[PDB]
Amino acid sequence: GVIEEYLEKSKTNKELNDKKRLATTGANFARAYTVEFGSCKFPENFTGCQDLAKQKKVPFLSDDLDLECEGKDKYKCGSNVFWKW
Amino acid sequence: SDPESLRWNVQAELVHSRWAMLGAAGIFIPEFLTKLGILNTPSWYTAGEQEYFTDTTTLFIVELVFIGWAEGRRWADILNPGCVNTDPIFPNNKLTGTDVGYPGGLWFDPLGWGSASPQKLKELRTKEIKNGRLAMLAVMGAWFQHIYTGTGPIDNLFAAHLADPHATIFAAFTPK
Amino acid sequence: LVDRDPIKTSFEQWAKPGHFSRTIAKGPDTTTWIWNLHADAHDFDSHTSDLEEISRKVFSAHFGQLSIIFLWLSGMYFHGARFSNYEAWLNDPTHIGPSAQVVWPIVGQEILNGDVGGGFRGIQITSGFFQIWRASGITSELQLYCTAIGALVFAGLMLFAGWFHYHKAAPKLAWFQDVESMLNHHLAGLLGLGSLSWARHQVHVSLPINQFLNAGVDPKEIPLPHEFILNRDLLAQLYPSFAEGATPFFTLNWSKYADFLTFRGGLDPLTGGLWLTDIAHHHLAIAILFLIAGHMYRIKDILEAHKGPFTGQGHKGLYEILTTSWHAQLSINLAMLGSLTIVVAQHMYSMPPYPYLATDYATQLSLFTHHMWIGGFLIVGAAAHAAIFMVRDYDPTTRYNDLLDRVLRHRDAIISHLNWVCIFLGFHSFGLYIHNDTMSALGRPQDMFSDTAIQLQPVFAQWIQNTHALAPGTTAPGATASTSLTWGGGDLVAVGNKVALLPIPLGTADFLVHHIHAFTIHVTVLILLKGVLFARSSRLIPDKANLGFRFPCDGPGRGGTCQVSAWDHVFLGLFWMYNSISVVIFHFSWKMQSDVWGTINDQGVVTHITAGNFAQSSITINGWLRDFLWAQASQVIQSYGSSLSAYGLFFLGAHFVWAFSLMFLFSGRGYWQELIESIVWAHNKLKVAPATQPRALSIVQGRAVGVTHYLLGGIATTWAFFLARIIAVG
Amino acid sequence: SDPEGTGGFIEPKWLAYGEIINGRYAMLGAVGAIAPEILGKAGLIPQETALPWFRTGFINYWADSYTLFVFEMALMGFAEHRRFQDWAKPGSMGKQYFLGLEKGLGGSGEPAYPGGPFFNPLGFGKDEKLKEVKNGRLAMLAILGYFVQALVTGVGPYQN
Amino acid sequence: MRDFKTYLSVAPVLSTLWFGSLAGLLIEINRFFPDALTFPFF
Ligand code: CLA
Ligand SMILES: CC(=CC=C/C(C)=C/C=C/C=C(C)/C=C/C=C(C)/C=C/C1=C(C)CCCC1(C)C)/C=C/C1=C(C)CCCC1(C)C
Ligand SMILES: CC(=CC=C/C(C)=C/C=C/C=C(C)/C=C/C=C(C)/C=C/C1=C(C)CCCC1(C)C)/C=C/C1=C(C)CCCC1(C)C
Ligand SMILES: CC(=CC=C/C(C)=C/C=C/C=C(C)\C=C\C=C(C)\C=C\C1=C(C)CCCC1(C)C)/C=C/C1=C(C)CCCC1(C)C
Ligand SMILES: CCCCCCCCCCCCO[C@H]1O[C@H](CO)[C@@H](O[C@H]2O[C@H](CO)[C@@H](O)[C@H](O)[C@H]2O)[C@H](O)[C@H]1O
Ligand SMILES: CCCCCCCCCCCCO[C@H]1O[C@H](CO)[C@@H](O[C@H]2O[C@H](CO)[C@@H](O)[C@H](O)[C@H]2O)[C@H](O)[C@H]1O
Ligand SMILES: CC1=C(C/C=C(\C)CCC[C@H](C)CCC[C@@H](C)CCCC(C)C)C(=O)c2ccccc2C1=O
Ligand SMILES: OC[C@H]1O[C@](CO)(O[C@H]2O[C@H](CO)[C@@H](O)[C@H](O)[C@H]2O)[C@@H](O)[C@@H]1O
Repeated sequence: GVIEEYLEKSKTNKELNDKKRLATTGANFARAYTVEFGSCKFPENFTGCQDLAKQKKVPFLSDDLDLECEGKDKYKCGSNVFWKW
Repeated sequence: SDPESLRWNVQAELVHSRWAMLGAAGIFIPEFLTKLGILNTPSWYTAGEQEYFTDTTTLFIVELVFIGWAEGRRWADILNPGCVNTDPIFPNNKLTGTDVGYPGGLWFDPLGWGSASPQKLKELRTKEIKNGRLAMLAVMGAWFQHIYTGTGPIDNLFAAHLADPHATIFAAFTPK
Repeated sequence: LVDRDPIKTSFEQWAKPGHFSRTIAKGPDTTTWIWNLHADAHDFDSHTSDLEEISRKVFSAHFGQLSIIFLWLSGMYFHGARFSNYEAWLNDPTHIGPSAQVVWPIVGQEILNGDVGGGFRGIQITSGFFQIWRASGITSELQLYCTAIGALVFAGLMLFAGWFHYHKAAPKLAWFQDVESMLNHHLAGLLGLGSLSWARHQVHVSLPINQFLNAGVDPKEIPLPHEFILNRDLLAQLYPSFAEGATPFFTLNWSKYADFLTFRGGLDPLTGGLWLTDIAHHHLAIAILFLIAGHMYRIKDILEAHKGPFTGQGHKGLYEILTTSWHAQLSINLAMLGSLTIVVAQHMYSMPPYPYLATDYATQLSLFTHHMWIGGFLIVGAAAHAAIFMVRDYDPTTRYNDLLDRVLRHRDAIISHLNWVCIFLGFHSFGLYIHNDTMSALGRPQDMFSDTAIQLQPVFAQWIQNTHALAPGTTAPGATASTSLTWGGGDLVAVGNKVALLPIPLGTADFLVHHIHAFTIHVTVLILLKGVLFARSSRLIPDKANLGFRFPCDGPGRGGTCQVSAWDHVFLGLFWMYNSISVVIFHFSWKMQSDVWGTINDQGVVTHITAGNFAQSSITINGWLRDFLWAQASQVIQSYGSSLSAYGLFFLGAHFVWAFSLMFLFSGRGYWQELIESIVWAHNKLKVAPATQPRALSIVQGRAVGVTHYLLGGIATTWAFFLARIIAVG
Repeated sequence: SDPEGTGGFIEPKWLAYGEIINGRYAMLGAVGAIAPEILGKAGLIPQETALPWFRTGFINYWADSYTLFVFEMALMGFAEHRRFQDWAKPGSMGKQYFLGLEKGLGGSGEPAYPGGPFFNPLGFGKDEKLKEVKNGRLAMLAILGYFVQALVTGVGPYQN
Repeated sequence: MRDFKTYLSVAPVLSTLWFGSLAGLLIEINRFFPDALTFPFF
């Protein structure tokens, strides 16, 4: 090679760079830097309203983890009254 | 049931070692030394920026006229006089052997106590870090690998490519 | 030996002249023992007088074959991968003309590398990967690049099982010297659990991933790397997820189906490689058997049983020593393994099992002659090693008065017949042709043996071919066509690039080749039969098991007393078989192209590589170089400056190497001695020779360097002659 | 000298007895049930390119991700073969510290169980009223084994 | 470790690391000069 000024005037720089908000990643799921969402509380279908829905709700989904466990329902089989149709 | 398996020079491999390795000294501390931001900068204008190049392959010649000279003198009188024929003392010679070198010729010898004994004590020092240097440099010669492979963008050769996150090379540390 | 035996040295034997019989390689110098050492390197009359080990070596130095077949295949999967053409060829078959190998343009090289398909320079193929490879319920170049290292995996490991024998302190006797179960296992679950396992990865994945290939796409516009799990939803197109059946049995209803299989027979219009909708069913229907079958049993019992009057009292006892032989239970095997390879060579060409074969002419006849030389090179062997039995293997004579002691009883007898068999053939089996010449060159056709002069009349037909293509109306269920499209009855429409198979007609010029084969197959066998039979004793020499099964020749006396032995019966029996196979090949392609291979266009006016020239004109045995050798081969001797060229450019060497064999075959021995000294003299004057007493070839080595050359000569000659008349028109 | 590896009817079984013992608490999922609320599933290849299992589990995961997965199982496997060498024995492990007489303080000894010894002698009132401690936890291991693929799917529990 | 008046041994075919190679370096002169049939000199 051969140098004239100055390996640099202004040194190495913005090539790693992150600084004020070193953000991307830690952040993005800056939906959820705080997966904060809803109510508190409580009644029902939360998951707003964006998100949605509740799709089939109670213990389900939510699980997620809805919460909680309820004198239900209680999933197990038979019912839902397989309401289809 | 265990190899058979070798040596004998088992005695000599060990002295290009102290060659290879001590040696890597030269690269190990001067690099990192370098001198981060000395103040700074690396600029070499002097014999070098205007006299039509300086070296490369007059480089080597001068460069290892010396290494020339000295690397030879190195193993080929390390020691070994007697220096010819003709029945076995093994190393593949010691055809120096029972005679060191001379029957009452000159001062072949260093040092009193009819031998060459650089005295008894000093296992210390160089058993340790030094056949270290052998070991050490295995892994910061395994850094040579890490330190640069990946041919900083400026070239993908035989395009697999084959996936893609982000870059790599050297300066110290790591993302992690 | 003697050296340190003991107990008292791990210190290995590197250094101190010799080893291998006992006034051994002697201190005193010589050369013969350097062909010794390699020859007979494997053998057993030395190593130790005691079984034990040997089976402990052969189960190891076996191993390193699998491992090898395994380093091999890898460089072929790798090769059939990144040296690509497979990706390119598959979206684009009927079109391509495949490669895997390519030079590097050093020196002359490059001419060898000549545009092969999906747009690149290379050297072609007649080794039908790219066609097992149809398989790939997946496709992808780097993928084969896993199948590939998957190969090197099995290897290193299925090669450290060979460390993990002999060198490791070994099993022993019982382990094999209890045989009691062996085939129980083998045939049941591998024979079975492969064909079985192969089923599962032969409709799961492959069938579907060429069920909708036989149309278009460009791969990954199809068959993902996982896609074929639980998802039994694409398995929806290619039959039910059993819908309401549960684990076959019957309380099943079909108002409209019958699982995959729905048996075919014939040939895909668009990929005539025979149907796959079958290929599962047949492998399934195998394994079962093996699955049931490998469940005998424990031995004697069954052979210790059925005897008779003239039959085999010794049948009963047919060898304790069939747990104590090898050389015996190898030779038996070779006859089968070997004879069970060239049965491939038919069911292949008259029933292709891979997509794109037939159309692919040259990429399945190579096959049908490679497979063809093993179903022969392994059979003369299958005799040699019996000779190796018949002479020695057992300790003493404990084996007695049986099926054998029987056969031998007659022996100037079983071979007394067989002989006349051959001269009856030969006279009915070759001079037959020579009639033609002598009388067609005399010229009076009235009276030849033509497919038309001697009484036979425009039909062959009424035999059994015509009750094969027509049998789907017996106990036969059916399924459009036959079993093998080459049979008499019905159907035509086979393929839309070139052709494939159709009837294949007969009579004479099919009648008599078919007979030369007889006489050729027969006199081959005469010489091996009488060879192995008269192994140890005779009324030319009875003192004749006294060294080994080789030995040069007993000695100038008795008249001749030279060839005898049975290394040598397995030396002049190779000599024939090289014909046996070398003329059967000559048969197939001259047929398969004179008729069959040829080609469709409008009104499918068929146009064979040759308008049946065969007709009236193989019957003449000149026609066999008028129509063959001088006709085709014109592609070998035109082949310079091309791409294949390496064939024409072999076809001179190897058509040289053969014509170097005769020198090894045809000559004395104290000759090249008498010569080797004149040499040795001139040597000494400058002071340049004696040390390692230079010596001529070991009478029978000499024969070893006949034969072996005569074949690797006389053979690759056609290996060239061939690939050069199917690449390029045909 | 060269390292050792004695085969003999049934090492393969002592270390094969052991392999499953470790896998009986590497059974994990129901031994420590708080371990997976949903962690038994690894969660391969579900890129922000694409997808998981397939219809899955879908109402795999948030995650505890990453790389530095080989370095662990290797580096702490670079310990499994040390409590396998060190205590070949000649003891000096407690290198203590050059000076300082005040280091009576011990800790345990060689431990198997409630520690140095068993300890605090004095016991029994209430708690009250060699391979079975092995046997039953492959009867916990191989059980999740089929429970990964534990489905009939097209149909389901015939039983029921 | 090897001084004066012959040395250590070697195998049966180290000729197969002498046909292959040495000789092999020679294609290596038969592409540097990718051609012959007379030759310039030095
Ligand atoms: C299952 C099969 C197989 C096995 C395991 C064996 C095993 C054995 N055979 Mg055998 N054999 C077989 C099939 C087999 N054979 C077949 C098919 C034949 C018919 C040809 C024979 C004919 C035969 C004879 C006549 C003899 C044996 C002998 C032996 C024993 C000697 C082995 C030895 O030193 O290697 C021998 C191999 C060499 C020395 C290597 C030379 C190979 C040359 C000829 C190269 C071949 C050409 C090829 C194109 C060259 C490579 C390419 C080149 C151009 C670059 C050994 C127990 C010998 C014995 O005395 O019994 C104890 C006896 O010589 N066999
Ligand atoms: C282990 C296994 C398996 C398998 C499977 C298998 C085990 C399979 C196999 C198969 C085999 C095969 C399939 C074969 C093949 C062969 C080949 C392919 C060859 C060919 C050839 C010829 C023809 C001749 C010579 C040459 C060659 C080589 C080319 C499994 C096992 C098991 C167990 C216990 C557990 C559970 C599960 C199971 C599963 C039950
Ligand atoms: C796709 C990716 C990734 C990654 C990352 C990665 C990912 C990296 C890697 C690395 C690698 C390494 C470090 C190594 C590896 C290796 C492997 C993976 C292998 C595997 C295997 C198999 C598969 C089988 C056989 C065995 C083996 C091992 C071969 C990405 C994605 C994304 C998206 C969505 C968008 C944009 C952003 C991001 C976020 C970017
Ligand atoms: C003259 C020559 C050669 C020739 C040659 C010839 C003139 C011929 C040859 C031939 C060879 C061969 C021939 C081998 C081989 C092979 C192969 C590889 C085969 C294969 C195969 C198989 C696989 C089986 C059967 C069939 C076939 C054959 C195809 C040379 C000469 C020389 C001189 C001057 C001096 C120095 C040395 C040299 C350089 C050497
Ligand atoms: C074993 C340790 C936890 C429970 C053991 C002791 C009894 C359990 C406490 C019951 C509390 C009152 O009744 C309770 O009984 C069971 C045990 O908690 C719960 O079982 C719970 O466990 C599941 C874990 O995913 C959750 O989906 C539900 O909340 C529920 O299934 C009942 O759904 C709950 O309603
Ligand atoms: C080669 C020596 C002749 C001796 C054998 C001849 C006997 C049978 C007659 C011809 C045999 C070849 O069979 C061939 O017949 C026709 C050529 O006329 C072709 O006829 C084909 O082309 C047309 C396109 O729809 C239609 O007439 C037919 O539907 C179709 O089958 C066929 O591609 C093939 O079935
Ligand atoms: C020609 C012929 C010879 C003479 C053939 C000989 C002497 C061939 C052996 C020549 C050897 C192979 C040359 C080996 C020399 C080289 C290996 C040494 C140099 C090493 C290389 C680097 C060149 C016989 O000895 C013979 C014996 C019995 C029946 C027929 C014949 C027969 O026909
Ligand atoms: O302190 C550990 C850390 O992990 C905890 C335990 O503290 O538990 C889960 O979370 C981590 C991630 O930190 C998981 O990898 C771990 O294996 C889980 O059990 C969590 O509470 C802490 O963050």
